[PDB]
Amino acid sequence: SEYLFTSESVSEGHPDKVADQVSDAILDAILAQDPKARVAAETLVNTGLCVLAGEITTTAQVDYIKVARETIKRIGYNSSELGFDANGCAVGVYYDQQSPDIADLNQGAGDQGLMFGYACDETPTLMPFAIYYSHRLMQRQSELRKDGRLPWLRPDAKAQLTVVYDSETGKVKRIDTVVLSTQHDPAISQEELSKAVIEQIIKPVLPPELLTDETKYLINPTGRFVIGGPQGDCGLTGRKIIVDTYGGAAPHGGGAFSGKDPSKVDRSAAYACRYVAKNIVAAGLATQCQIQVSYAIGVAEPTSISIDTFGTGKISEEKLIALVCEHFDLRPKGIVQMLDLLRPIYGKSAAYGHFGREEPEFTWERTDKAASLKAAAGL
Amino acid sequence: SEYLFTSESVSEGHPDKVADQVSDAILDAILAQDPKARVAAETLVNTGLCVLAGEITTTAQVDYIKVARETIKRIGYNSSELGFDANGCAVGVYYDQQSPDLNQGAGDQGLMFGYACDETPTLMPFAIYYSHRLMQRQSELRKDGRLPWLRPDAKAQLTVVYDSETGKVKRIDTVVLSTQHDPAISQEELSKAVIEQIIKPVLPPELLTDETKYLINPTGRFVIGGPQGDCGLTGRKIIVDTYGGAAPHGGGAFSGKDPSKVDRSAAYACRYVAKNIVAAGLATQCQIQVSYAIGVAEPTSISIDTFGTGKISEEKLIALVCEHFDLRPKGIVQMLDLLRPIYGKSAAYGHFGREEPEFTWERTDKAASLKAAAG
Ligand SMILES: Nc1ncnc2c1ncn2[C@@H]1O[C@H](COP(=O)(O)O)[C@@H](O)[C@H]1O
Ligand SMILES: [Mg+2]
Repeated sequence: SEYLFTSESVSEGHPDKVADQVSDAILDAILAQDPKARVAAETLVNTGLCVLAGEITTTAQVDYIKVARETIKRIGYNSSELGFDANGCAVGVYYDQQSPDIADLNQGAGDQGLMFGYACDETPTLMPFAIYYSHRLMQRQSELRKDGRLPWLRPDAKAQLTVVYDSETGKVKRIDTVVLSTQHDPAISQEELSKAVIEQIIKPVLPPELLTDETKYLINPTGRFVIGGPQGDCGLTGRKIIVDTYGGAAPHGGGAFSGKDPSKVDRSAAYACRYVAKNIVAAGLATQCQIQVSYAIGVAEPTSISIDTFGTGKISEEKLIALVCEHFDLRPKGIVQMLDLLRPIYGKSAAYGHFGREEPEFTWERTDKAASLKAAAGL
Repeated sequence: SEYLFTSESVSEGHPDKVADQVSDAILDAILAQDPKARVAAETLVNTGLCVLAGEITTTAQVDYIKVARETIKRIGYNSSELGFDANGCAVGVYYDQQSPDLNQGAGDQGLMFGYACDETPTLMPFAIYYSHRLMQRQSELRKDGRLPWLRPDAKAQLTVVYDSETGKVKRIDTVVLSTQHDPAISQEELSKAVIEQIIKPVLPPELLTDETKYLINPTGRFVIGGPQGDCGLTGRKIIVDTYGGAAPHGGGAFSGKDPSKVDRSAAYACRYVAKNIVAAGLATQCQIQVSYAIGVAEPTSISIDTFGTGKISEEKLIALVCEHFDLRPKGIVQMLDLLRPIYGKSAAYGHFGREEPEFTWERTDKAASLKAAAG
C-alpha cells in the first residue's frame, strides 16, 4: 500500500560543495567584468589544497587565488581549529585557454549532451518533496551557524529524508526518517547537540503534520563530527549533480553545472528544462512533468526533445511539445536571452540546490509563462 | 504514436574517462595485494598534469605514479603533441595514506536504482548500449591501426525513436560522433571513414533509414583533445557509466572506490537483480528501487516496476528477490565476490551491459532459478 523514497543534501561545508562554490565564485568574478567570457573552471580541494584547472577565455582580470580564498573563508573554513583554513591552504592556478577547435540566435551548442528537467505539485516551489526539504534542512543549519544562534556549529553537514508515499494516490503520507549530521565544536555533548538540532533545525523546517510518533530522528548517527570539509577528504567540482537537481526523483543527463558559463548547454539547457517543466505545472497542464533535450556540438536547435507527464497531462505530450516550441527558445543563445544568463548570478546556486529556490537571481524558477501556456492550450 | 530518447557515451581517451581509469587502475593495483583495502582515489588530469588525491588504508605497496603513467600510455596518450603524454606529464601524489559481520547494518539511509530491459543482447537500454559500442569501435580501429589517424578522445550520441505504446525501438533518428584526429586528414575523408567503418558496422542496419542524420565532427576540426582541451575529473561520467538517462541515479560515482562503498556495490547489486529478472523472462523492462535504513542490514523496502511487462505480480517478484539475493551491504560483497582487482575494465565503456567475466553483476546466473521459482 505504500513505498519509500529517500533523498539527501549537504551543506556548503561539504568538500564537493566547497569545490562547486569555488568554481562558481570564479565564474561570477569573471562574468562581472566580461559577460561573454568562456569559462570551464574545475576545482579540486583536499588537505591544504585548492587546485584550479580548466579552460577560460576572457578579458576579465581576476585574482583567482584571492577569489578562491575569500570563498573558502565565507563558507567558514577560516580558523586553525578546523584543519582546512583559507589562510593556510595552497591555491594553484593551472588554467588553459579554451581550445580553438571547440570555439546570432542560431549559434551552435558548446558540446553534445542530454539534459533533464522536472517539476511536480508536491511542494510550494514545485519540487519533489524529499530533495526540497533536504536542501532546506542544510540551509537552516547554515543560517543558524552564520548568525551565531548555534555558535558551536561547524561548516560541514548532511541531511537525509526518507518519505512514505501512498502506492495508489501517490501523495506523501508521512516522513519515515530524518538523518541530520553536523560538524560541531568538540565541547558540546551529543545529547545537547541532538536536542538543539531537533528543536532548531529539523522541527522548524519540516511540515508538522508529516512528523508522527513513528518518525525516526537519527542525529550524528556515527558519533561526534569534529573535523570535516577538505581536511583529510577530497572534493571535486560536479560530484553532487543529483543533490544539485532533483535528488533522484528524475533522471539526469550527466553534466555538472558549476564553473561553466551559460554557453555550456550542460548548465543552460538544464535550467531551461526546469523553467519549461515548472511553467507547465504552474499552468495547471500537468501535476508531474519531465523533459529531456539533447544537443550536438556546433548545432543550434536541440537534436531531440521529449516530454512526459506520467498520465497527469491535461493535453497530449505531443501538444505540449508544440506549446513549448512556440513559447520557449531552446537554442543555446535563445536560452541565454530567455533567462538573462550573462550575469554573475551563479555563486548562490552552487550550494543548497539549483532548483526550487525562488530567488531573484534564479530566473528559471519564474512562472511568468504559466498563464500564457494555460490560455494557449484552450484551458 | 512515437517519442524520442537520447543517450551518449565517450571513449577511453575522453579526459573524464582517463581520470576514472587511473582511479580504478590504482584501485586494482591495491586490491591485488590487499583485498580488504579502503580506497577513495580521486584523479584530476589537465595539460601535462595528473593529480592523485584521496584516502587510502592498505598494506599494499604500489608505485602510484608508474600505475598512472602506464594507464595513460595504454589509453594512447604517448606524445607531447597531444598536450598529454604518459612519459612526460607531471604526476603528483597527495594521498592521505594510512595503515589498517554479514549482518553489519547500513551506515546511511540509501536509495539505489537498477535497470534492465530486453532491448539489447546484454539487456540494456538501446541508446546507451549502442553508444558504448560506437566508442569501443572507435578505440578498436585506432589501436589496431586500421584507422591510424584516429586519436584517443571521442564522443558519440544516439537519438532513438520509440513507439509510444509498444516501447520498441523503431529507428535511429540522429547519430552524433566526434573524434580527435591527426591534422593531415580532411573532414570529408574522416566523415566517410567514421560512417562506413565505425557507425555502420556497429548499429542495426534496419534501424538506419534515409531519415537518419549523421553529424560527424560538427565543429569542423578536432586536433586538440584530451586533458589539454578539457580538464578531466574522476566521477564526472556517472550517467555514461550507468544507463544513459533511462533510469534515475541516486548520486554517487564508482571509480576509485573499493567495494565497501555502497555507492558502488549496491548499484552493482541492483543491476544484477534487474538483469536476472529480465533474463528469467519475468519482465521485458524492469526497474528496481532498494531502500536501506541506518543500522539495518537487510533492505527495508524494495520496489520493482515492470512497466506493465511483468509476468507475475510485483509482490511476488519482490519475494523472489529477497529469497534469491543477499542485498545486505556486506552480503553483496560476498554475493558478487567483489574483493578482487576487477575494476579497471569497468572504468570506460560502461559499468553495465558488458558480459566480461570480471563483471559478476552482469551474470544471468540466477535467471533459471528465478523462472523455476516463479513457476
Ligand atoms: N573540437 C571538438 N569537437 C568535438 N568534441 C570535442 C572537441 N573538443 C573537445 N571535445 C570533446 O568534448 C568533451 C566534453 O565532454 P564533457 O565535458 O564530459 O561533457 C571533451 O572531453 C572532448 O571529448
Ligand atoms: Mg566533464
